[PDB]
Amino acid sequence: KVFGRCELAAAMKRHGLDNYRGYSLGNWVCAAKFESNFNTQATNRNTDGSTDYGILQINSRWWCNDGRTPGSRNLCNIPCSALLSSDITASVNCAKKIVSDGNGMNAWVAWRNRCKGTDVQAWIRGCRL
Ligand SMILES: [Au+]
Repeated sequence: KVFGRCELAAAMKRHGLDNYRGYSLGNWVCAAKFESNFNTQATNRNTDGSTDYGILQINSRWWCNDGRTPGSRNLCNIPCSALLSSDITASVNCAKKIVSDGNGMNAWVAWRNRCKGTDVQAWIRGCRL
């Protein structure tokens, strides 16, 4: 699924990401935009042979099993393909465990380079939330 901006903001809010570990809803929306373009099906290989999955580009190096990332962890206890669903539950719950692990949203390279220290409020402008 490719979400609309406000449609994704509403789903993320419903799922509790809103000010989760202090990150306002617009940070999450901005991260999704720059990670996946709001597309739940997005996949992208990393240089180390891991892959990033879904709307939040969750890495198989640590968080999920894709059957082709040797000596990696699966800390969300899920197949990475779960992260590609039209339903974002698995992605959001996994993201909660990622952001909570001590480095915050900096785990998301697109967030750190494109969203951090910007007016992320603009990502939820106009949305009925
Ligand atoms: Au403001």
